[PDB]
Amino acid sequence: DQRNEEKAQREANKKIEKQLQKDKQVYRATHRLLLLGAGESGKSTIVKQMTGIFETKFQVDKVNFHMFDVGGQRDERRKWIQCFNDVTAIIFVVASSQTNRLQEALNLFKSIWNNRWLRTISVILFLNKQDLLAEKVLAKIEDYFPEFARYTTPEDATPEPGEDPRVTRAKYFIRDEFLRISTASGDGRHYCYPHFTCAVDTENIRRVFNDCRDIIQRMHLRQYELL
Amino acid sequence: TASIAQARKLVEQLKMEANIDRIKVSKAAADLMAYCEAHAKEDPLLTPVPASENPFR
Amino acid sequence: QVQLQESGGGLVQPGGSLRLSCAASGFTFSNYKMNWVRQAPGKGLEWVSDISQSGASISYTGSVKGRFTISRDNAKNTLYLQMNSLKPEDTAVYYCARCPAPFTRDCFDVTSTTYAYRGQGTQVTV
Amino acid sequence: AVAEIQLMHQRAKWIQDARRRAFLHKLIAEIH
Amino acid sequence: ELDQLRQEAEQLKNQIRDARKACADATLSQITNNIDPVGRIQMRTRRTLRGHLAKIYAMHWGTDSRLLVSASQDGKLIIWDSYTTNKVHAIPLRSSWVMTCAYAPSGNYVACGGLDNICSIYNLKTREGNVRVSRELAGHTGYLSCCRFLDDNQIVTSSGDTTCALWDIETGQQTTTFTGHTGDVMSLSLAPDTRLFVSGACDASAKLWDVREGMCRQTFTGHESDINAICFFPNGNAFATGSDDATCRLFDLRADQELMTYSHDNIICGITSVSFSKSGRLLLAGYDDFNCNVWDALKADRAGVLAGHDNRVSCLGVTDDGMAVATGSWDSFLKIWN
Amino acid sequence: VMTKEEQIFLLHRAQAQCEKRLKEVGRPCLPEWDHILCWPLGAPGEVVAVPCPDYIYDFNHKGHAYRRCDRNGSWELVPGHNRTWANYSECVKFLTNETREREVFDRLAMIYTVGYSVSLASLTVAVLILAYFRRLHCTRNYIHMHLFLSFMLRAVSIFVKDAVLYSAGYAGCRVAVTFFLYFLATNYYWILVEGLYLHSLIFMAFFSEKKYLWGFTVFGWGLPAVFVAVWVSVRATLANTGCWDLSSGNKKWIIQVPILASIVLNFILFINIVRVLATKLRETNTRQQYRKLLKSTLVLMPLFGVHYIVFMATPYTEVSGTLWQVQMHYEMLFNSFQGFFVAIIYCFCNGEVQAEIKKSWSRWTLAL
Ligand SMILES: CC(C)CCC[C@@H](C)[C@H]1CC[C@H]2[C@@H]3CC=C4C[C@@H](O)CC[C@]4(C)[C@H]3CC[C@]12C
Ligand SMILES: CC(C)CCC[C@@H](C)[C@H]1CC[C@H]2[C@@H]3CC=C4C[C@@H](O)CC[C@]4(C)[C@H]3CC[C@]12C
Ligand SMILES: CC(C)CCC[C@@H](C)[C@H]1CC[C@H]2[C@@H]3CC=C4C[C@@H](O)CC[C@]4(C)[C@H]3CC[C@]12C
Ligand SMILES: CC(C)CCC[C@@H](C)[C@H]1CC[C@H]2[C@@H]3CC=C4C[C@@H](O)CC[C@]4(C)[C@H]3CC[C@]12C
Ligand SMILES: CC(C)CCC[C@@H](C)[C@H]1CC[C@H]2[C@@H]3CC=C4C[C@@H](O)CC[C@]4(C)[C@H]3CC[C@]12C
Ligand SMILES: CC(C)CCC[C@@H](C)[C@H]1CC[C@H]2[C@@H]3CC=C4C[C@@H](O)CC[C@]4(C)[C@H]3CC[C@]12C
Ligand SMILES: CCCCCCCCCCCCCCCC(=O)O
Ligand SMILES: CCCCCCCCCCCCCCCC(=O)O
Ligand SMILES: CCCCCCCCCCCCCCCC(=O)O
Ligand SMILES: CCCCCCCCCCCCCCCC(=O)O
Repeated sequence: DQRNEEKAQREANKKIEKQLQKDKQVYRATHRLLLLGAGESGKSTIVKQMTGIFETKFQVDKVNFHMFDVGGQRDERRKWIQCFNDVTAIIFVVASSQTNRLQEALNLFKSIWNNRWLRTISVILFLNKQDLLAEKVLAKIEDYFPEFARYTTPEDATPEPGEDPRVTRAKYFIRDEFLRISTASGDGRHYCYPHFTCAVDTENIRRVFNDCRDIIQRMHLRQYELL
Repeated sequence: TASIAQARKLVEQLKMEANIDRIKVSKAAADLMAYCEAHAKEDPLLTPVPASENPFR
Repeated sequence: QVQLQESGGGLVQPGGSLRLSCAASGFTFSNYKMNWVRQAPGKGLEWVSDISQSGASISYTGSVKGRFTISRDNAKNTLYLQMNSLKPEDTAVYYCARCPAPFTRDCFDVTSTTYAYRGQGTQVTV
Repeated sequence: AVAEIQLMHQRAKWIQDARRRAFLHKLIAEIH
Repeated sequence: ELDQLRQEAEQLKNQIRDARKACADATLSQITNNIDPVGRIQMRTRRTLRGHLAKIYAMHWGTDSRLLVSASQDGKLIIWDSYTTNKVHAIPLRSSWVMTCAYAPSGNYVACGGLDNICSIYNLKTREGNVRVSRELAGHTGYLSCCRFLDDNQIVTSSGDTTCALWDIETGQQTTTFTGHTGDVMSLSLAPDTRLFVSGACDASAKLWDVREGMCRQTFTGHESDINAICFFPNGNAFATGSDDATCRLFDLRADQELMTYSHDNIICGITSVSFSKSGRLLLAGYDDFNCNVWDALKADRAGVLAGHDNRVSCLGVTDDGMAVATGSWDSFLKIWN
Repeated sequence: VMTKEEQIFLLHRAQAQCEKRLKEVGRPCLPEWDHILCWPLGAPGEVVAVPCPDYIYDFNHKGHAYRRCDRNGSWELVPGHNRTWANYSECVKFLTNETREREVFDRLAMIYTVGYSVSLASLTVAVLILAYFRRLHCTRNYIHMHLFLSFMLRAVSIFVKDAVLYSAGYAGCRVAVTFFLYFLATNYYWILVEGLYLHSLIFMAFFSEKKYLWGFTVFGWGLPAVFVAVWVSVRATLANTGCWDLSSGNKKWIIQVPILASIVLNFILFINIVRVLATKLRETNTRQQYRKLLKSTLVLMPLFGVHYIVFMATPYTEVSGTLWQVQMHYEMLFNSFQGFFVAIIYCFCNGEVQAEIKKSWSRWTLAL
């Protein structure tokens, strides 16, 4: 009787151990992404193409990706974001352009970057609505930024064909506003990966993949004291 | 009139909170000492227990 | 009890100058990064400027960069904002806001949904 | 080649090639 | 219209402040000069429960001081036998994020909540032999921060949409609602007689609620930042709160103000969980700097330190008979301190 | 070479042939055998010059042995002695060095003893630290532990062989040589295993912890034992004589060639891994980049055994010479101190190890 209970609970322990040793492999294989973006920005098109919390589950090149869309929450992020210090990457989506929404995006990115519990996570950055910027060259950015005039296009960033140089200057200026924030602190733990995307685009999924691997590679190179 | 309704609710809440019984600090804080004194012996963290009784050893 | 009391404001003419104050009562003022938020009539809350604990690190929103001067006084416990070369587009309600946590760098204080740590506000009209 | 194995083989060959020489040295000494 | 109401509110606040200063006849740190010190409490780690894959977020001792429920972010909810360190049940959750878990006073039910806004109540009876969802509750619009069982059929919940709720498990509907906060409500604690309870929110205020009436009675505003932890003193007439300001505070329900503040100049880290001991003489506070300080709850001096964890201590629990203290942290380990 | 036993048989055969010549053969000196040469009929009053023998490895064949026959038909005796006079100066023209080259062997035998003492001491502390601590347990620090225990088994398999060599059929010598050239093989295989593991982390995002861990363990320890076993079986099947110290012929390649082809591969992985680090530096946007790449290379050259490639492929040279002594001194110094270098660079100087030690010390002080 005292031995039967101490045999039954031993077998229960072994069954639970086997189940957790079949679930640990899944948990360690699948990567996690947080799709954080403003409401104005089109993260709805992104969830389509690419309760309280929403989830997308997919796979690319036999690699599993869970991407989490924060749904019907409250505007105060300082508490629930502390549940996200273990995701592999934060995808951050902003719409280049009423208020100064770009400044609000800069402040949010700054708070994410400087946060104590979010110092070891890397941010993948999408600059959306690149077509509307082109359409705005014949009819705002200069008004809200006093540094846009005293700015030249990078000597080391090549521009894609068919783009009005004013639009390329606006693109690279917007990018460099996030880059100065990401390079400011410079702890050498996490990196910011900026990209461009159209309102309708399909390469996006390939992009994220080709950066998540890089993050994982840099993580291993941190272990061996090489970077 | 929603904000003035909220202000009225705050006023009524402060009226409810003000009109309560308040006991002297030394009295309630002596009651706490009486409680901690009376239940001293039964505590297993204050007094360490021999391993024959403590089920974790 | 954390309480913030804005002081100053009023109807001013453009090109002029005006100062604001923020009486910070009920907390250890020296250990909190603080900032200014404004609400344009019919618009959402937008960040204006900030100041760190020591007062070394200062930043401004682009549209008012070089036009405003934020300074904290830890001796008398007051936040002091100078505004020169005023513009008709700078009319708003002004909020003295505090960052929620001490000894930190990040803040989340643009929330219109009853953010507890900002003052009642002062009216600036041009 | 592997240096430690090479050294082992060279040392063994040297010892075996020095024992014959030391044995033949005595013969040279006594006969001559 | 707004001036006569705001000035009235300021007058009423000043009246309450003056009533508190009138009733402030002395302090707890004056009438406790001739009290013996608790000496150096040197606690030892007796067990170490190692089963979770992700960080452990919340835990709750059972009423028999034998079984405990631990909830991780990997989607697993594990029930541990504290003596033999055998895992009794492992439950896979529908969502990945969990912020609270509670073990019913009868041991029949386990409730869990998270970002999903749905509080899942699991029946542990299982005459089939496998756990099953008894009933999931979906009446909140923020995130579910903390839940507690009053009894088998009633559960109090705290949400991140500034409101608290009281449920009926059999019907699945809200019996009433508690609407007084102006920020996220982090945690709550039930009185021993299950008549009143306290709620601590992210506006630095604590509200004393009457479960049966549906109104709040008292508002305690002694903190400077967000209140994370809240725990009733064992007699039900006082409670201690732990905020991000790095200070703990001890409040009273009859003096209607703070009695003592627990602070140390070498501690600038936030407080994540507090819990009194059985007698109430010790107050255990889990800090953000990877250890738990054992405060003398009547002298405001550190009795000792529990420096066993390698990452942020997230949850702390004391048994109903005071025999052990279990702490859970983000290194995915549960340390049971003697 | 020629064994010390064949020489005696050759001397006996030469003596027998000389005796047959004696039987076949104003008065000449009679033919005679003087335990080295058989001397012909000695013309009276004239010196007899006999070419140096062709069955003596250590003699100059060209020379002539002078022996003067006198007018009485007997061989000249040494003045004051009863020994036969002879001039063997021409025969012994190769006496350049006798024990001078032994100093080189003692020098090398001392510098690897010092290196494999330091690399044993500083790699017992490392395995103590890694094994003892709980939070230093990882797949990386299992493979590092197998590496460090292979360095330790190499070191002690050097000391054992050196002691038995200092102090032939008897099996103790053969077991000594077998464990010597088994633990050497497993050490070069375990630096190849770490080459493959570090090359597999970077280029494969997904990974199977248990399958690859036990696969690497088997590839590390088991696979050299097949090579060693095949060498033992071949050696025992054919030569099976003396110790297994002397080289036989082509058979020595049975363990040389599967080890040399664990040094080319490991070098290729090195240049591959270093190349991606240049990319990783370039992609994060100077002198700082060059300094970081330099440091990462220098903290990656003891691990993959880069130095080996300097003198990996060289045919066996002369016992004394320029190339041989340069090679052997270089190799013994770096092969010996490699242990100590992979101790200091990876275990003692590791950030996590230092953090753990500091925290444990802090807990000890606070407890005290
Ligand atoms: C990996 C392990 C198992 C390898 C073990 C190798 C050693 C211990 C074994 C394998 C082959 C063995 C040798 C095989 C043949 C002989 C010849 C015999 O007249 C004496 C014993 C002797 C000399 C053995 C000595 C020990 C030996 C060298
Ligand atoms: C003692 C004499 C015969 C020499 C023996 C050498 C070989 C057979 C020994 C020495 C070192 C040993 C290894 C040491 C450590 C481990 C790790 C363990 O998790 C699996 C077994 C394994 C891999 C051992 C297998 C056997 C082993 C390879
Ligand atoms: C990819 C790796 C494993 C290939 C290893 C190939 C090794 C095992 C092969 C390739 C060359 C082979 C050698 C080639 C020639 C001879 C001469 C012969 O009289 C004895 C066997 C011997 C010495 C062979 C032994 C086995 C050998 C060394
Ligand atoms: C890859 C780079 C870094 C190193 C290249 C090393 C190789 C290819 C070079 C360096 C030294 C060279 C050796 C130098 C001396 C000799 C002695 C000669 O009688 C045969 C060729 C041989 C054995 C050379 C073969 C090729 C060799 C081993
Ligand atoms: C498997 C692949 C990747 C690498 C193959 C490497 C091996 C098979 C080759 C490459 C270089 C070759 C060596 C080059 C030079 C010599 C010197 C010669 O006098 C004996 C053979 C020896 C020692 C060769 C043995 C075989 C060898 C080591
Ligand atoms: C740290 C490493 C690079 C040190 C390597 C040192 C080597 C390359 C040096 C140190 C001692 C040197 C030797 C000293 C003496 C002699 C005797 C001479 O008749 C031939 C050259 C020779 C053999 C030198 C060759 C080069 C040598 C072996
Ligand atoms: C690290 C493990 C290596 C173990 C090697 C075993 C060494 C055995 C040595 C036995 C010596 C026996 C001597 C026989 C007498 C003789 O030499 O003639
Ligand atoms: C997985 C790699 C295994 C490698 C196996 C190598 C086997 C080599 C066998 C060589 C046989 C040599 C026998 C010589 C016979 C003779 O000519 O007298
Ligand atoms: C002497 C040259 C031989 C070269 C040896 C390298 C050949 C590759 C061996 C890699 C084995 C890795 C096993 C990984 C786990 C598995 O897939 O079973
Ligand atoms: C003992 C001699 C060792 C020789 C080591 C050679 C190392 C070569 C490294 C080449 C790096 C070339 C990288 C260029 C930039 C790039 O392609 O990213």
